[PDB]
Amino acid sequence: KRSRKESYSIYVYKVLKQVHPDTGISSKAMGIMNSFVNDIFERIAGEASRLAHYNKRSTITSREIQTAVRLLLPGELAKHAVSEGTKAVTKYTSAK
DNA sequence: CGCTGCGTTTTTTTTTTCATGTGCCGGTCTCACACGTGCCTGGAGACTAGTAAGCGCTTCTAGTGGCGGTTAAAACGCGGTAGACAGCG
Ligand SMILES: [K+]
Repeated sequence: KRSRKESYSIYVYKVLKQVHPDTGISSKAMGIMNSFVNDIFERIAGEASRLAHYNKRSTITSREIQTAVRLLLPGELAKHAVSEGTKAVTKYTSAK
């Protein structure tokens, strides 16, 4: 009956196994991938949070995220993150 | 006395060994990844409801030219000096 500390480690595995199905990952290295996601979570949730505050909006939409992601991410990483982002919202709304 | 070159003795530079740490192969042991199982909480469903936000229309600002005039500011160039870069101890 211990606290119950969540993480992202099961999703990192899931994606590790998609991209390098034969490869694995040490505790320390997952620990890093965990920090990484929370870090770029907070970074985006913030810039979005601002964008909204700055334009007197109460709702963080996908539009805010896309701006956050343009702002926070470099040239080529940005173009793709937007795309997989765009792609995922589009796939979700059609799906159901 | 002064020089001059030429065999000597040393110095510089080359060639070959040589002792060193490299990263390279293949067998043992450890504890960490991965699985799994079972329980529990947090996401999903769905429907309710109340309000944010987006679009059009109303106004009027504050942004974009554009027009000459004068002046302060750039341009350019020449002339020399001190500071950058190498070389010696
Ligand atoms: K205006």
